Amino acid sequence: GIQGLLQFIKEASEPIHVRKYKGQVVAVDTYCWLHKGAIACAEKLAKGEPTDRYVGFCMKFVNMLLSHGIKPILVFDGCTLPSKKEVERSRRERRQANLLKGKQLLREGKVSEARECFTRSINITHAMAHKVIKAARSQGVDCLVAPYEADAQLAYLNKAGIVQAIITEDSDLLAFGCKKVILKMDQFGNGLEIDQARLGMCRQLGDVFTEEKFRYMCILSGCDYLSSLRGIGLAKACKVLRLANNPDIVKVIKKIGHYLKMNITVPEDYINGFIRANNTFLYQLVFDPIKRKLIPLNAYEDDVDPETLSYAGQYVDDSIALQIALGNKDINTFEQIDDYNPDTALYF
DNA sequence: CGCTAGTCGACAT
DNA sequence: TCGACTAGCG
Ligand code: NA
Repeated sequence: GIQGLLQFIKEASEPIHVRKYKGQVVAVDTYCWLHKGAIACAEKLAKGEPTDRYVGFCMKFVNMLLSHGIKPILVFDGCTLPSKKEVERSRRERRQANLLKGKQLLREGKVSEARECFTRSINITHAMAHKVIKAARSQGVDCLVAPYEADAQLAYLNKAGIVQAIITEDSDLLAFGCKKVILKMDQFGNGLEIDQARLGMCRQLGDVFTEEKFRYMCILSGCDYLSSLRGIGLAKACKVLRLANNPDIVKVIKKIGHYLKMNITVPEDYINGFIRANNTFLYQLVFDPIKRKLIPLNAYEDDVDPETLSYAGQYVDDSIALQIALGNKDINTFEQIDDYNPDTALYF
């Protein structure tokens, strides 16, 4: 995600405990729990051997949140966004290597170094995620599989008032316009919360605490959607936005060499890349739990054209979207693997 | 100072 | 995966 964002705005953070959300609703990026739980049993998962330690690992977190009187909404990743469809695969292959290498590193005796090999080959499948989903439903905990990336979905759940805070390890949530993000939370409840409103507590941030400018900064610094121009980090991007008296971001990016007083040349496809990135942060498709409909993260502004935003996710039928969201329909094969019905007993 | 890429540890015995 | 941390260079 946004490389080095947390340290950049550490002044806006605060050590908290989950009890401050007792009697309120919190959405969870379940992937972090799934991964941290999968580390404990990477060996069995790599060899294909049966294991389910990650289920219990997630469930102790769930039971903790429930013990402190909090209503958790588990959120999962869905279809891979086209913008990263290569990237993920570019990661995928590497995992395979760390499998083929890893096992061979066990043939040389080095099990200590094979640890890092098998732990860097972990692939969180939809099956494992669904096992966790069943394990959560058995405890009466609502779940929700995002149409695509879970970040946008969580951001929506928080900006809609459905949840008050979001538990995750990804800082990208901030660039999506999240209000309250709880980072680094152990199995006991000790966490680190960052609020959007308190982004002004960061001196080096300047006046770049507004959501739009902050987003521009995050994108310009380098993200999953668009690699940053070489030599551009959070600081110099922030400086560009501070020295800019211009609302139109395109002309500003074209004048980056003027704002940084450097010889920076901007490729004309990088402009389009920035536009696509911004449109992805703004209008990535998410699922509305209440209205049961595929909607963009934010309402389409008048200046944008929804017909040209396929890279931000494609629309499907709202019923199918519902079946995906409930985790009944497989992300890949589009086949029914379950039949949960919330009616016959999040979705008001 | 600031940015890149690269290593490194996570879990837990 | 994803942040943390650092050497190396503009
Ligand atoms: Na960068």
